[PDB]
Amino acid sequence: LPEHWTDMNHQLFCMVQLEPGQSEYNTIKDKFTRTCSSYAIEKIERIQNAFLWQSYQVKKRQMDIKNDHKNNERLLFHGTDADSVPYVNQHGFNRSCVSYGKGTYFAVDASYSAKDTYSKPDSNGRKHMYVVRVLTGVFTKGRAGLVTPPPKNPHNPTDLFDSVTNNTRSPKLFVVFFDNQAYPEYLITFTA
Amino acid sequence: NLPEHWTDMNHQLFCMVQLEPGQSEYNTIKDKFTRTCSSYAIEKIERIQNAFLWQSYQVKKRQMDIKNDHKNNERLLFHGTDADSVPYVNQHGFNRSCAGKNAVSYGKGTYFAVDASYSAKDTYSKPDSNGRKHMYVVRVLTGVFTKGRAGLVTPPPKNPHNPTDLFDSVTNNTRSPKLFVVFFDNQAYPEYLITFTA
Ligand SMILES: O=c1[nH]c2sccc2c2cc(O)ccc12
Repeated sequence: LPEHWTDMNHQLFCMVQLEPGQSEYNTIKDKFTRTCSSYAIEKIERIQNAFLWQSYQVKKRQMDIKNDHKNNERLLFHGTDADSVPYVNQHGFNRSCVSYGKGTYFAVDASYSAKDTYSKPDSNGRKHMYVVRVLTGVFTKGRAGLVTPPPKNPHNPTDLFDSVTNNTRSPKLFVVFFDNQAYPEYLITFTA
Repeated sequence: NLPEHWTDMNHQLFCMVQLEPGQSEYNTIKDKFTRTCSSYAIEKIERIQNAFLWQSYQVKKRQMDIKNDHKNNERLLFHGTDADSVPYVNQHGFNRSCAGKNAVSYGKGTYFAVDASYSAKDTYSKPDSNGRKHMYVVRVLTGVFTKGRAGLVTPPPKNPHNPTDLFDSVTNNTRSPKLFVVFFDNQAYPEYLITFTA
């Protein structure tokens, strides 16, 4: 369980509200305000989910071996409705719950995830967006109807890309197709 | 730390090992199969050694063993497959997104049978162009389960007022389970592949 996490009194899940103006809060706030400076942050919470973290770190170690080094991780955004926040905190992102495939979608820019279509305002005008560690690894352009990423070579049809995107040269979204390829690290509660 | 009975894979992450009749390992699987599939004949039984699937499954098992109260969370179950799906399952395991709709649906997930006879149906273990049928023997994390329902995309909550605290799997009948449905990756490890014929 990582350093920057705070003690959980032998619990396996907790949401920890960050202290405004300390380094961790400022770092996450800056990633958001890069594209969402007109939105007001009410709070940022650190998601401390020991089981999801363990499963994600195992997939990371595997992808690091498979891809032979490489930076396989990106920090991306995911807007969700308030009704899905308890499920995601506890269980992460579930493809079963889609222009570039039937997976979970993550945005490069908070502004994309800040659309009311993704971060639906609740009865109080509050919107919710995760900052997500995503194992994007080696990626290719996606297409409608994919249930997994395409093969890297159709001569070896089981050796797959790790994720797909809208644009390989200048990506703005990534889609992953497997559980435990995405770890929800922070939850931003904000208003337009 | 892979199991010590596995063949040395000499840095490789994946291997199928052909078992020898007369070995306890072959005989236990043959017996489990023939209990309900005495009319079919086994061509061969291969042990599936998939390091990454094993690691991810064992992490999930350790988590369910912690979460549940001294429960036997693991059952050894059957899964019939078409020949076209065998390479993908061997490497990547069981993907709910690829699953057929079952004739009796208890949810949208991967189905595992208690009896080899269920999986031996041509609808599940489709005979290939050479008349070979394929069935996996699978370690499945059934955990704490309840009767499923066709609408499910995740197992249902144990308690309607705590929607995120889920059953581990669902079944057709809690009193006499004959099938189990799982809704998450790395909840099922394909351990053996039985190749068999009429
Ligand atoms: O942030 C997103 N949340 C959601 S919820 C379901 C779809 C999406 C989505 C799709 C994208 O292409 C890019 C971002 C997001």
